[PDB]
Amino acid sequence: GHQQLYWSHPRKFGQGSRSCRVCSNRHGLIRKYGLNMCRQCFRQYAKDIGFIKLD
Amino acid sequence: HRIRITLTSRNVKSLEKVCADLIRGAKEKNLKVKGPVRMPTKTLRITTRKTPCGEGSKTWDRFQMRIHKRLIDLHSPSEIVKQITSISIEPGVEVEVTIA
Amino acid sequence: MAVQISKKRKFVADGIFKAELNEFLTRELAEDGYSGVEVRVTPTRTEIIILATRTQNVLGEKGRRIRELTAVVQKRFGFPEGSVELYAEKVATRGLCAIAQAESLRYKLLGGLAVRRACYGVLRFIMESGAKGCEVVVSGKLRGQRAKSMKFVDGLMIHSGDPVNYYVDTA
Amino acid sequence: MLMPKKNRIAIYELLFKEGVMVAKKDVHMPKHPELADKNVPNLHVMKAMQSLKSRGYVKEQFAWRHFYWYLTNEGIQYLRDYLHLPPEIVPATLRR
Amino acid sequence: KSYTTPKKNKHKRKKVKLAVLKYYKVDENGKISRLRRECPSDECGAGVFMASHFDRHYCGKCCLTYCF
RNA sequence: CGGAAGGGCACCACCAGGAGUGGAGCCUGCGGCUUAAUUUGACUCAACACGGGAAACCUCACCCGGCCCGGACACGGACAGGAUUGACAGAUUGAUAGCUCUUUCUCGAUUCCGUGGGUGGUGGUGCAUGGCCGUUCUUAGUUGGUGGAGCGAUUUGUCUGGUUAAUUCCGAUAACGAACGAGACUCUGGCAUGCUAACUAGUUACGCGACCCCGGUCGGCGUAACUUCUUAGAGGGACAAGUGGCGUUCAGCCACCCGAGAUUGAGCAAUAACAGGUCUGUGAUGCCCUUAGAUGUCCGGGGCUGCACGCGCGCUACACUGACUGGCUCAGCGUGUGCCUACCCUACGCCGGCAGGCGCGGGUAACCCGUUGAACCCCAUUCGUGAUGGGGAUCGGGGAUUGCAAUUAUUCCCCAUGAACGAGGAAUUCCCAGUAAGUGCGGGUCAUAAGCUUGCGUUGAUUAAGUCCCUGCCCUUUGUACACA
Repeated sequence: GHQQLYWSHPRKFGQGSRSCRVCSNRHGLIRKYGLNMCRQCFRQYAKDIGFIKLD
Repeated sequence: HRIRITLTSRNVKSLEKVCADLIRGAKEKNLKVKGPVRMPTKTLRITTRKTPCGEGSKTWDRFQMRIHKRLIDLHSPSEIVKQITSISIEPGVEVEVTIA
Repeated sequence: MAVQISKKRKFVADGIFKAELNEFLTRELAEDGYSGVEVRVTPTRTEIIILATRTQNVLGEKGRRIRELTAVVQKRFGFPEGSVELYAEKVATRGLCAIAQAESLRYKLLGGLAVRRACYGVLRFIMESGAKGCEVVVSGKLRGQRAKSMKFVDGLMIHSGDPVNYYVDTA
Repeated sequence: MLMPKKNRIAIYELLFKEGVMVAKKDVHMPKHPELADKNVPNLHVMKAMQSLKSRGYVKEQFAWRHFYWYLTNEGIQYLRDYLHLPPEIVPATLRR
Repeated sequence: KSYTTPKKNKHKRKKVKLAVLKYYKVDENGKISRLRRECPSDECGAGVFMASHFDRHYCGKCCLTYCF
């Protein structure tokens, strides 16, 4: 049918499973410490999540 | 009776004011107090490129979170601990109390 | 707890929790003077207070909108029923809050007022509110296709060093 | 738009007892995080309350991944005609 | 835009006027004749009918193949 | 702006040098070529291991194909005597996609057929823009009010001189009072047997155990004191402070005693400007384009890596200061079980040369890895100047891991093949103190994963304490037929 070819691709690994949680892009993702958000959106919210550019 | 209280806070002086406040609260009830053990901190290094695109000079960020943890040991049952720990607490400090 | 993540992930997840709420109330309560949120962490009780300029305009129809805002946090973040509560509190000297004045300048521009005349009307209010100086810049295209940048600045206002993180507020 | 009638009369009932409900913006999701009891596919429900907006009974808000459907005062009377519920019962945000 | 290969049409669904009339044969006595079979499936006891294909019988929606 | 002059400054400049590149192989990106597609942005500093871009699918924006509406809404019919959905079969097919040809069952006002219309777009437009970043500009520069001058554009303040990294001050003065910036400020480093504290950190003593001839060692075992070694908190400490000189003896400068420091490093960073880059980061977006046979969604395969050539950043060598084989012996940054998430780091005990396979546990982390048994270093053989046991490119055969899937070899292990390269021309890059250079270890991208990048740690120097010669930068004077300069 049509249901067998819509989401039949395995997406439990790789870079296609993960995307940004704001922009939903597949580049520049910060998977470190489980942010699961790109580097670009990391900047304008860096004070909001809490990083401070101290040194 | 051997109760552990965990003091984690992002601000340095928010953790430092409450780590001595529990000393002041517990010394009024005059029981066995261990000193606050200063354990080494964890810092969060994130280095990303500043340019949203890939054009221009190569410059990098230094985004940091230092997190501090303080452990104070108490020799008391949980009745005394549950009274003081509800007094003068601020959301910058996350307090974890272990009865064992 | 159930999954019992590390303290490295504990404070990281708290920041994203704060950041997603901050994006949310800016997109929903800006028309009624949203000025920030603050979490009050307590066992089994999660008090978050919406610091707002117009406390009358955010409660709405007999506190219906605040009750609407409670149910949003209940469902998206998966908090237990009755675990999180919301309050609206007044913000002192709201003229000194840049994010409160940014939406004030945003709505004057959107209301049809002139670009220049909207800019002066804020600025003598904030010195009336007791400010030592301010910097107001409106970018974009003005009076044609070509883009022009405005800069109408008065008073003491610094840029460099450590004190900029707490002596100024930027929106 | 043929997701069958077994799947409809629950979500207006779901939209009644709480005036606002959440949804992860993700087409490829068999279930709901909030409604994990019923099958209730996510992609069909995305087309459910936007059709509520299409006549103008619901509002919209977004938080990075999430559709937020605030019911308007027109939406209560639509729920009273569609579900034939009494006018005495009110949503949980209308009760204090 | 222009295309060389002709397109594919839509499948014509067989709309049957009074489609239930062929399942039963009315009798002048107090009985009803069911020429078609009764499916033993759990979801449908005896009311849902099944296809009378050119080659062999089959029950449509339940996806259960039966052969003689 | 000057191939005009006078001052001051800089290893993105020189001096004196170091390591290099360009010379050889390989990796990666660009140009060109080719292809159905080899998607595209970016072209001196300010493009070319750059879009965090280490592309099997996805990413993918490209191509060959194949499906779907996920066209909501408002309006005309069509419609319960049914508007309309899916379905196992035979061929179709890539898929057992009812996707289509035959052929009926099935859902039930949701629907489908047309018009507006909206949605979607990694479609175009950064010379329309928002926002962000970079550069001018790491230099010390920039601006108001009052007053003075000129009809005026403008100018004085913002300076003749001295001093400084500095528009840093002193001092003069139709300028005075001021403002941003520099400085100041934040983090780190270093010195305090002074204070607080430690059974997730150790030290010292007691008592044993093991061994050797009272004593010595043990990450072997339990106790009491302590913070010297472990940690982070409050304070202190350094100020040209003291001395000898130079200097208006003011600003300040050099040397010396004493002292852990008599210039640690990074962050922030002013006005104005580019029509610098980003619409392919966005549920940031104006305008233009498509929208049902879609430039929208999804699936199969390929490609972005393609190869007569050139260029850029890099790794490995050209050996004896060394290659090899053994033995010895030392680090710190960190990180580790995931909302979706299906995927963690590892001790120990077996199997196999190894890649790796199997069992049990610990660690959500000062607890387990871990006392992080790292390279480097040190000691002892072989080789013997041989394109040689240098070198490891190319290539054959076999064995393992992750993944649904590795062929265009994803990686790892074994045997074998053993090329160029004998210190690299014109030319060019970076750097003066734990610095360069050598060397390894963490993090990112990672299911499989470092020739890149980001930090950490080890060994550890030669040269120089000056200059405008070149490249440039900041003031003053001068001249201009330049003012997109």
